[PDB]
Amino acid sequence: PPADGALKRAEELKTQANDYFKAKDYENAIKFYSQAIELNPSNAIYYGNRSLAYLRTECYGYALGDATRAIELDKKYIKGYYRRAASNMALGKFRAALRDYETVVKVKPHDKDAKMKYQECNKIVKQKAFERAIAGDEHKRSVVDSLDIESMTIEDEYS
Amino acid sequence: PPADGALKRAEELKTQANDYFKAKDYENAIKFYSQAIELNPSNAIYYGNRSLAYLRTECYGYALGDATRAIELDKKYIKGYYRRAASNMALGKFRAALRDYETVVKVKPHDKDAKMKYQECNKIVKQKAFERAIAGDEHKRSVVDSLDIESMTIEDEYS
Amino acid sequence: PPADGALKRAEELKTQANDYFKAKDYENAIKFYSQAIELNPSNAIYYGNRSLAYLRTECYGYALGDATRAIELDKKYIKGYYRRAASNMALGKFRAALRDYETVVKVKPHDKDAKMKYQECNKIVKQKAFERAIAGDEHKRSVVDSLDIESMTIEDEYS
Amino acid sequence: PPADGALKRAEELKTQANDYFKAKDYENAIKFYSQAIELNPSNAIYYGNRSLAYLRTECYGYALGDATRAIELDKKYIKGYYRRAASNMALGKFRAALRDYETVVKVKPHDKDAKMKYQECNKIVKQKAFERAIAGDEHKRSVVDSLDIESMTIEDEYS
Repeated sequence: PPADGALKRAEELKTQANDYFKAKDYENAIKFYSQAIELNPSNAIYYGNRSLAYLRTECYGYALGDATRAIELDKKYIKGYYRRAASNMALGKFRAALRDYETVVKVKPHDKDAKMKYQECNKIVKQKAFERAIAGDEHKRSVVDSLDIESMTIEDEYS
Repeated sequence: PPADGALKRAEELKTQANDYFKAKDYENAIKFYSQAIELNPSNAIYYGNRSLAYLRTECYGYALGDATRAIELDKKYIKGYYRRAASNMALGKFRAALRDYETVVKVKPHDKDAKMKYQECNKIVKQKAFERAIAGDEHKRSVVDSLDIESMTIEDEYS
Repeated sequence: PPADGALKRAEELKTQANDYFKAKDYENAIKFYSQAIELNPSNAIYYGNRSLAYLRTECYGYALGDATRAIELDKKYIKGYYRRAASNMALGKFRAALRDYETVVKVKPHDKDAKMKYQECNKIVKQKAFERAIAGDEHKRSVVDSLDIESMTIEDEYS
Repeated sequence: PPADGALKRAEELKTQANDYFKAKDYENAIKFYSQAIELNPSNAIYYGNRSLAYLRTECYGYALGDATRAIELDKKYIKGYYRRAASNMALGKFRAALRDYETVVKVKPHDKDAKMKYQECNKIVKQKAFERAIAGDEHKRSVVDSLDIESMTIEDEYS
């Protein structure tokens, strides 16, 4: 389950796919990670790989799907968390991504790598709140400048 | 309380101030609404007027203060609500202003005036959420374009 | 391309899938829309259907991918726009969804249906800005209440 | 300008006010900082003090006005920047306040005090973006849970 035969042929197709991947032929790499998945539908690495192949051809919905599956299959396959983080950044969901970089930083406490990624990301989350504030600042200046104070009137009636 | 004498002189100074106001001499209009206030410290109209005099010389903190006082004194002096709305727009607190335009629209249901102001304002509240979204959209496009997918790696280890 | 033979068998598998779909067997419906896609990889309806099958089993990344493909294949297959809108709502990207409901409302101007969907959506976009404002209001009240004004000091030095 | 006489009496009234301030009698402290201001209208400390007296009685618009004036009069009277920061926090304009705490931190680089205030504030700016995100997260969960996927339909027409 699969027979040792589906397991061995799935491992060949995966290699075939890798070749195609390293040679920039994504269409074929995706085609072959898929066959390997048909035969060994529970191998997290295949999904991790195909997810990346999907990130390289800008298919962010597919990559996210493949990334979540990898994590459903092996809760402790780190790259699944990197593939999902990458898919969510591409989809613009930066805080969802930060959640995954955090997870990795927690299990690889001294991996300078994890730290770097999570930093880049927390940064991008803060620059977003930044660009938004400025725009709100820029807009306020324009409203205030356009305020019709001149047409306002003093109470010209007894008091 | 005040003596009929403080009441009558307060009404003269108020007029003196109005003159100065209509003649664009804000420094003096403020000087005289103040004297009228010293003598009749509970007249809402004086505060309403001085608030406006403060909006005309860009003193938004003073105008807001004078506007809140007018409303503390006569809960149903409409202009106090317009002075406070105007002060909060200038201070960039658009939703606080909208709250006041709403109040006026509720008591003057058919005053096309109230409707117009409240419309301008709800609009400015929506344009703000707009400019902010765009900026967030613009920033996302730039993050996604800069995402280092190329340095990501396929699992090059047995699986 | 495909041979009339792949075209006819793809249309059977699609039906097989539909059966499985209407009988709530999503795992099998997905399995069969896929075979139909292997044989007729350019049929937008198959993708539209599989996308929905993906929305029903909560696989929002896959559904979005299948929805974008349907739109790449037939720019004027409306449901593709509904599948993509639905996938983006589920993914929390409400404004991206609104963009698609708008497109449909523009080509089906009198379809009360299009209007209804786009209304639900513009509403959800406005309720989001709402819940966010309140939370910001609630937080401000708490900061202001906690402000240490009492420890502030008057200038106790000559002036 | 003023005559040495207005200068000396203004300094007495200021003291009178301080007494009233330290004895929690704000109404009178405000009354006397005002007289001192009438006689020496250009003394920044009087404004700084009255601003605080205004923060203590919750008159945030007046305090902000008095704080800006103090800064117009003596660009390097630090407390003016603390009074304005305090008025803007109370008014909910946290980032405007942060701007002032930054200014002070820049001229008093080693004043642990400046650092502490600016920290409290940058924190409050970040907790606000926080409470807002959560609310947006909470709302998304509810939309997604309410999404009518069940009424969606597979294409039941030839393809």
